[PDB]
Amino acid sequence: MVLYFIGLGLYDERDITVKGLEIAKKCDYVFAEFYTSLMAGTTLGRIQKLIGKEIRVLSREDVELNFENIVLPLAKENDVAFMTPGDPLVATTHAELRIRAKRAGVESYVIHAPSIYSAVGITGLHIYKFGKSATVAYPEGNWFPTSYYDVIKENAERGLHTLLFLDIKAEKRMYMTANEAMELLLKVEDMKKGGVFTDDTLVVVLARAGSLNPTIRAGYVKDLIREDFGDPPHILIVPGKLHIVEAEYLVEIAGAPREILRVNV
Amino acid sequence: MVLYFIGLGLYDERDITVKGLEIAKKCDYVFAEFYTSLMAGTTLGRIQKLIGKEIRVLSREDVELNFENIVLPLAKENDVAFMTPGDPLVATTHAELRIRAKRAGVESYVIHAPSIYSAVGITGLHIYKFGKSATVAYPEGNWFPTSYYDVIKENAERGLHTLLFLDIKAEKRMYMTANEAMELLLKVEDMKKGGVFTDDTLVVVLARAGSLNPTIRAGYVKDLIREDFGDPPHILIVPGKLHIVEAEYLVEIAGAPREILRVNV
Ligand SMILES: Nc1ncnc2c1ncn2[C@@H]1O[C@H](CSCC[C@H](N)C(=O)O)[C@@H](O)[C@H]1O
Ligand code: NA
Repeated sequence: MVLYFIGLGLYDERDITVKGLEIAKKCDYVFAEFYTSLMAGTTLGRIQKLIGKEIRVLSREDVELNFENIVLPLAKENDVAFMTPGDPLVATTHAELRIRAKRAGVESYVIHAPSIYSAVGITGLHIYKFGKSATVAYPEGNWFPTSYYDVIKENAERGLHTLLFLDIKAEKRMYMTANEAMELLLKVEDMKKGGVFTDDTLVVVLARAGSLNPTIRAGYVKDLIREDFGDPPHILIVPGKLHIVEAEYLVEIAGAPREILRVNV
Repeated sequence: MVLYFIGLGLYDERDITVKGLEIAKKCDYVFAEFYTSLMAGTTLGRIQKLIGKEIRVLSREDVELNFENIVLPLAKENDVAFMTPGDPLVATTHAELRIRAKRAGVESYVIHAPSIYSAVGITGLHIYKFGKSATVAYPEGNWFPTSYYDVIKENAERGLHTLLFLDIKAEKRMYMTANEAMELLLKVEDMKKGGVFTDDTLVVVLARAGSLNPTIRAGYVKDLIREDFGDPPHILIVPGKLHIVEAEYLVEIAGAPREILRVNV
């Protein structure tokens, strides 16, 4: 008689929580979307096999325009689950769907799963030091998004780290790489000339968090701009002022140049 | 030869991921710490039964001072797990433990799990809007720390939300309640007179995130300062200016007063 929002986790089907799996196994109907993020280590089948149910995958349009016509009607007389990559309410507009559920007289519950937002901890950067986050969006036609550049500036001015979600166009099989993000940022810097993002800027790249062997790299843009970080998904991070131990981790674990060990306090 | 950092999740024993559970079950030795946080919805016994291994509990000193003498030696010739509440490497000093592992010639891998950092998305507040985070600490003796107040000030001023962790004495099993945090903040405001935290400030309280029935409440301090939010753990958030969609969620899901739709947007 309820609707469950269940996160699938970072990388593969095993990133779901035990709680999420046991509840998903007993739901009458299971829906999911795979446009808000990319789970590079699994397939729909592997997820269906684990949960033991057929899964109706919905498009962005099905959800944003027809969630109350496709999913909610069933939750009024059945236990329904809506599954998503990572945590269902992180960097998505899915929270608003709980409002739609309420208006349709449907109770909803949320089962969390590991999210890229907290996975940044594996970069060695203190998570409490992250400031406002942003998304590097693909330019479209004459429209060239740039607000994410200002976020970095605002955070850097405060000595805070900046988490940059990268764009995704699932229907086009498009997943922005950290390289493409760095190129776009260099272009905005050329236009705004704020000294925010240059070839000498230290950045951190995290690719395929959740996998056992994610790619964790730190260094200057000039050096990483063309480095191969492996398959998507990727996130780009622009650190603010570093603590001694953050620099030590970036060097020992992320292969950063030993020169960043020397911090200018 | 391998050390696994495994997150336990948010609330109870089912908050660990399928990946984390299967890996823990294959480890020869399993260690855990509950000094950074406690799994309020479960017990050591229930966790132990689920994993089917005896769990070696470690104190803050065991970890910070002797991780390399207690955990790493065993990791040399066995598969060892180090489990922590939430997502591994979120606690500020844990990332450095991977450096110790490296120095000991021990391979380490991270198995993620839900963290309050991402779980707060259930409050309906957009994750990208959170700024620097902080912890509300109890004053004691001649020491009256107030940095967390400045963090709120710096975030709000930029239209950002502030995630506030509340003081905890794991050993004594003493939790600071949201009610106590609000009282402390009002006291700090009376001192700095910054107009940052008053009876008219809008706050959000999240209790028992991870549970199927968490407490999510939003409203003005004057109305919530004496409200019962249930058993801990409690998390306090001071939102910046709200996106109308954030406000609508708080009203419809968190029982916030209609007033926020015009006053805090
Ligand atoms: N495993 C992963 N590794 C690296 N980046 C990831 C990732 N999962 C998600 N992202 C990043 O986040 C973007 C999707 S944003 C949606 C995030 C999701 N709800 C969560 O909780 O993680 C991707 O385009 C990518 O930039
Ligand atoms: Na944050």
